[PDB]
Amino acid sequence: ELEELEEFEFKHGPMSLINDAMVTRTPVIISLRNNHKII
Amino acid sequence: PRPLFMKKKANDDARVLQTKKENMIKNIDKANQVAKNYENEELIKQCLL
Amino acid sequence: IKTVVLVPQLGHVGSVQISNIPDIGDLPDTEGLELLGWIHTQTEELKFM
Amino acid sequence: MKLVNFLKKLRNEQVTIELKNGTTVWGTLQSVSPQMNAILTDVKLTLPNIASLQYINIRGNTIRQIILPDSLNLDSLLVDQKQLNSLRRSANKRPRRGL
Amino acid sequence: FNQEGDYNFKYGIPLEFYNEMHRPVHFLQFSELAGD
Amino acid sequence: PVNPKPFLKGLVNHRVGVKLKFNSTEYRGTLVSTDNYFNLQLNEAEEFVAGVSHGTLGEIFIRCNNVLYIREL
Amino acid sequence: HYNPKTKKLNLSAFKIVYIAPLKALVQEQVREFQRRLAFLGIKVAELTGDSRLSRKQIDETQVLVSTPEKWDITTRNSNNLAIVELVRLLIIDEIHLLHDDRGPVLESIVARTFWASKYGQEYPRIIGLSATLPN
Amino acid sequence: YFSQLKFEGFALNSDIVFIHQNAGRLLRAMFEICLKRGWGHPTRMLLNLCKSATTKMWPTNCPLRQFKTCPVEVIKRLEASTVPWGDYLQLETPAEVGRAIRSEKYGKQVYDLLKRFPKMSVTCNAQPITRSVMRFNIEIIADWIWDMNVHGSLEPFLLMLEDTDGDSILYYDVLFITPDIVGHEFTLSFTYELKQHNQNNLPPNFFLTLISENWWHSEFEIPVSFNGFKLPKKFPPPTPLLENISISTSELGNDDFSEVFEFKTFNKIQSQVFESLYNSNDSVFVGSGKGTGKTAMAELALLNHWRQNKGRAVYINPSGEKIDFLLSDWNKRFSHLAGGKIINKLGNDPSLNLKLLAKSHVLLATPVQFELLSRRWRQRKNIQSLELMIYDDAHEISQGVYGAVYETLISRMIFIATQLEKKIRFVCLSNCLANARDFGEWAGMTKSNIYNFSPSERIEPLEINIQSFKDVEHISFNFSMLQMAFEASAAAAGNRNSSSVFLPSRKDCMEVASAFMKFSKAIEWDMLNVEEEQIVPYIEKLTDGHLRAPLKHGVGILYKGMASNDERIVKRLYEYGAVSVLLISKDCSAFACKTDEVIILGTNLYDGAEHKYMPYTINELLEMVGLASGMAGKVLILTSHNMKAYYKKFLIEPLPTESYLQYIIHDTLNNEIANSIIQSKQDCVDWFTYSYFYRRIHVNPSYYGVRDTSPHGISVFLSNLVETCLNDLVESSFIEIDDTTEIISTLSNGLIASHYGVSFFTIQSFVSSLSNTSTLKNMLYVLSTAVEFESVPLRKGDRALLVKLSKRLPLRFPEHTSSGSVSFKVFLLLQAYFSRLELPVDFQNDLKDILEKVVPLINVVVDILSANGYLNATTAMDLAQMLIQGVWDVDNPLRQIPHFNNKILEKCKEINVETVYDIMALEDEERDEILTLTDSQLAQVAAFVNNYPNVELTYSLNNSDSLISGVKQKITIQLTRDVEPENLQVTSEKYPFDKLESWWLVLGEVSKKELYAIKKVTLNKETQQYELEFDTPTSGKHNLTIWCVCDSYLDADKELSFEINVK
RNA sequence: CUCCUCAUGGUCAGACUAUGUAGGGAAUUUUUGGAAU
Repeated sequence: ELEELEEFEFKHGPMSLINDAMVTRTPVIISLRNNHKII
Repeated sequence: PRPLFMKKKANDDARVLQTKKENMIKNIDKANQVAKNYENEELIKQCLL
Repeated sequence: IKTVVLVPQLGHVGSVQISNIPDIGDLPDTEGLELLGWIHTQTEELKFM
Repeated sequence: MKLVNFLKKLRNEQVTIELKNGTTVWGTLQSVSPQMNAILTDVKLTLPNIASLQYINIRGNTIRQIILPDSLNLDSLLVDQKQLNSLRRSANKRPRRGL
Repeated sequence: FNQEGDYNFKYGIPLEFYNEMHRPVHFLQFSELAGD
Repeated sequence: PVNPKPFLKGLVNHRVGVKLKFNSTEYRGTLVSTDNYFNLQLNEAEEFVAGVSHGTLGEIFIRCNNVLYIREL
Repeated sequence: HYNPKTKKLNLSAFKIVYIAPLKALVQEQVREFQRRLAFLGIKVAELTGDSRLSRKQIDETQVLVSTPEKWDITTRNSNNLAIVELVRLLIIDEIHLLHDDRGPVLESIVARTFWASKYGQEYPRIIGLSATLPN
Repeated sequence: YFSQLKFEGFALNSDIVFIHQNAGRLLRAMFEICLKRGWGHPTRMLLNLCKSATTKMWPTNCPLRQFKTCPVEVIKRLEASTVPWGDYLQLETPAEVGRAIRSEKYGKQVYDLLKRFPKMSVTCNAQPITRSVMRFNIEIIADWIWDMNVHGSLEPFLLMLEDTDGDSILYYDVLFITPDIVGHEFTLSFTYELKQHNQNNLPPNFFLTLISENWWHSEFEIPVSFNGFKLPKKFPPPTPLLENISISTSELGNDDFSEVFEFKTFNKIQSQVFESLYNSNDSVFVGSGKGTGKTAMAELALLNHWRQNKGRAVYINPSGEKIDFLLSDWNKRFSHLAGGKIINKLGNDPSLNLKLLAKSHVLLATPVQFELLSRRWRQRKNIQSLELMIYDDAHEISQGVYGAVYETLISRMIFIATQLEKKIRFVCLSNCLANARDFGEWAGMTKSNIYNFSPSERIEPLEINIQSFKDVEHISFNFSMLQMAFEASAAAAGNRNSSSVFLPSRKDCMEVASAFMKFSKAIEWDMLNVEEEQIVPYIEKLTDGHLRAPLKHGVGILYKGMASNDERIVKRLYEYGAVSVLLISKDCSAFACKTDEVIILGTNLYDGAEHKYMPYTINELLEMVGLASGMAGKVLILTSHNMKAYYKKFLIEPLPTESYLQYIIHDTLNNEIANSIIQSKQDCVDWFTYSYFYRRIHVNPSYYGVRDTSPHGISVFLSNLVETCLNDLVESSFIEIDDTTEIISTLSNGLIASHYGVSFFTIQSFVSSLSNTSTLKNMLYVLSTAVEFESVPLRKGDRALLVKLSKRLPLRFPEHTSSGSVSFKVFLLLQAYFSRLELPVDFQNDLKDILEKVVPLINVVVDILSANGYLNATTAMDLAQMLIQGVWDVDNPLRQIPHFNNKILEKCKEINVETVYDIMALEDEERDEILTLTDSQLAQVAAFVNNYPNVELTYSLNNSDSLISGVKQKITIQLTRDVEPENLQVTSEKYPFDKLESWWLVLGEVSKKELYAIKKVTLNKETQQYELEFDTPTSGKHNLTIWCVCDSYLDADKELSFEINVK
């Protein structure tokens, strides 16, 4: 049950952006702490 | 050519095996220890007997 | 003679030590198998035991 | 699941690790700890003029990123832990089939 | 060996009077011949 | 007690802005969701650096650890 | 199989075989090939005998150094024929071995290379290397 | 070397190095040689030696040595302890193991490693197929726990079948135990032909021994029991083929029937049967052959039936795809010549196929469908009146559980004939069968009426060439098979003949297609026997995304699930000769493309459920050899050595037919009790007198495990079986048994289970899992776990792709069940039905199969909860709606209307519509604005809107003032519909099969989660009244909320809440 | 690979040690960064 709740919270949370990224194979841009960006 | 049939005609041990097995193993274990212990003798054997 | 039953034994020349009568009821293909006897080997030609 | 396991798969792989301090590392991963502590051999290392080192152990938190070979099969390496979890998790009418 | 003692039984193929299973002492003595 | 988690839950579905510790970046957008570890998801996001509009980013994820504070706008 | 401009090595295209009669000489050769070929990023590993390479590592590897016997037995087996086709470069060291009774294995390998693969039918480059000999 | 002796003097050590490198080689060779020879004494000892060369140790050194982690002191102690290995393996308690190994330390480690040592509980049940051939069903369980380090990739285990002495080997096979198989109950089957003397007099048992090629002292030998196994009689030869051609279309009475067959003179086999067939009305066993038209003989039988003014006809074939083809051919020609006759095919609905059973003169259905419909003969009096039946392909009663279903249907019909004194003409069409005459005998037939022929009787002489290859048992095909297939294809293509190859999957077809193209490009023949510019105009469509490139070079692709147009183009190319080669997947054997030659590549197809490849049914191979006829019929079969003797015999010689009822007896007897024909156990035995099973258990009792062969023995064994059945049913609450001969009554569980036809085990699983307060996810899981899904195939890709697909799906499978099991696949394909994913064409077929099963199952799920009186049956109803339609309840009501997608839904949000009922009030101009699409789709939408009623829910209660607790309170609910239906057809795109609409009336109280009353109604009229007789709740104020919930359409939920004060 | 937790088998009067289809190694004292310039 606990595993289920974790996966679900991940799905409807802010994590949904990176989940949506993996499923759609869409590009995302990441601002990093090195002042470098990764698209 | 086939006759009719009638319905009226039809109308711990494992633990003991594991146990006796454990006693067999343990007894052979004590015996094996005795063999290890067994692993001049004429006069001493004469003194014992 | 359908079923030979080989048993725990320690043999010598002309003599042998053998365990008890086996309890084989547990196995399949035993529906009232009676105890017929036993069999043994030797080298001497006798008309008696 | 855990990407650190994916790193555990990476033994005997030639990689270039950029680090949070800016340091560049080039070497063959001998192992990575689950901490993501990476032990490597035959390493050329450039601090922000290269130093050649037999063995280098890096603390995982210092690792910024690790650049992997393009030849690597990510499809195959990514799917493991789910299969391992499935393996950990794991009547008359049997033969739908006949004669 | 116990002359009066209980044993479980099964169907199978019996071994040779001198067969590897019946002669375990010989292997420890065989490797013990060179020792260690 | 009114906890940060309930205040944030009530703040969901509202226009917000978040000032990071660096203050090099502020993000103003609708607050879509926040997780138990307090990572932030915003939509239609706009970036204000040095108090001026840098650009319109859109659907954005903010690492919890960078957040200095969030305020409602 | 490897572009001059693009420095990515094409791994899956070419395959190489080096037939060295003895295990020890195979070993020595392999270290030599590693030393000289290290810059392209090539795996040079031994296919023969005490080498004990499996079904996979052959696929992974590019350059092979084998003894005649084990190479014969590898190419004799029907399932691997893809690998045999992939090998472009067949190097035979000490072709003078034909005099001795192991040499029969080499000539059998040679015959298999020409005659046995006609369905793909692209003949690999064959390089004999030997002590100086008549005929 | 075996004993690990390094040496000082190194001359010996050099020699022993040589022995080290080549020893396991030589020994392993000797072992393989002896295994080929079939010698028992050497092979086991040699296998031990090989193991000793591999792992470097003796048998008397314990197998714990080959563990890397097991310590030295422990192994010394065990070597010196003089104890049998089996005892240590049997020890479980870890502390007890430490005490047994007399060191307290490391004991837990040792026990862990024991459970990492191979341990097998192995069973085997042998059984004769016929007197010469003997089939062994092996149950191999693997109890050990896996490790990738110690065990490696997989575990090869050699399975030896050897004689009672251990002298010679009968049969052998290597089997791979993978990580997936350990712990599952794993069945393995094989056949063995006997000797002449061993045939005459047979031994007490054969020894079945399993040995690990790696692990030491595995040695699991279970006796294969022969005790009173009595073999049947010598196979009787089939009725002879006399020389007469003279029967033709001129002989039949009315000349309107002569324009049918598009030929004049009949065949040699059909001419023999024609006299008993077309002239008389008696019960005919027409029998054999695939090529000789059984279709034609069935047609003649149908004509004979019509000729007498009879009119009801039942044509039963198990293959649902060929049923449809046969319907397409029959309706355009047969129907119009008699001039009125209605030819129809039955659908999934019991209600719809009933209305078809009335409307239609001739019905075409699968055994499962028509057995489910005919289960109530007493209640449906239309089925009591059916005069003529054609049982087509009766040889498939041998096939699994479905064959047992099909003999249940046959037995039921014969029981109806005897009970009702009805004259029912059974025409049994089947393949060549050795046991055929007995089969006809049980059907109410005479030796003169029976016609059985040999396979060699056919008119197109056909060479069956079977070729056996090595190491193929664990694979679909290997490269030598592929080459030989290509060579055969080249022979056919160089000749004027056309050839086809069959393959396990679409994936396998693609692999073989690319391979063939590579083979062709080098050789002269890549030829399509047509220009390269002609082919592109036919393939313009390019559906089946890869069908283009293979077909362009002269090899076509054929598999189920394809775009139909594209398939048809392929077939046309074959007939016209454009494509000389066609690669057909197994499931498409029903699509019969007549060939000049046929190749069969691989006899092994993978199913996940079995967790290993399994060879094809000889039935499949028969349907696979019917396609090819010449100049000379040519059939290439690429097979293993183990399967060679099985196919080479049962293809040339007839198929011995058997009965699998013994598996389905629980469900069958449940059905009988529900129909209340069997009042008592005596009644059931008398009912089992009609079984093809009964006849079979008499002629071959050894196959069914009844040791006594005699009238008394039969009776006793049978009564034992039925008694066991009854205990399972009473324990599972299907029935109840009480002494006063004896009285048996039926409960609510058995009612629904038997009515819908769901199997006993599935019902028991539903009972065990389903309780109150259950969720929709749990209900869906319960639905997924069933025996009906055994017929859904998987090869390795479906399962891996299921893992990859699980990211995109609304639900997540319960953690405590197994992923590989077909249940998980059913779960995810239902998820992919609710969310419309773009599925691979492989998965589309599996989805279709699932959908064909689910509607009865989901009905059972909702009704069983009603029977247990839980108000959560609402959620089950919603799930059923979702299954009929294909959309979620919360996601969107708009998507329910046929052919809606995101963009079009947005226009609905643009006009601010929420429910579907607002679409009914809309007018044409707005609809045109919303949907710009094709005309068929618009039409289906219109039909949806029309037959989806706006129905109103009203109630009228007898007495509101007088309300008594615990009394049966009747309510009259008035229901009224918008439009009176012309027909009840349900319209859905993603649910291909046809459905008739129905409704559920629901009464219950929300807080207590108690459902007080429910009833199902089919509303044909526009306005009706329905009376719920329902017991009242306890005293006080009680909320009562009535739902009107459709079985098909979502967002139809009409509710009225009312509260009564009970005294 | 390592540490912890848990389980465990043992030993000692909670600790130690082997093994584990175990859980884990992002919210203040260490490994999911207050760093960046």
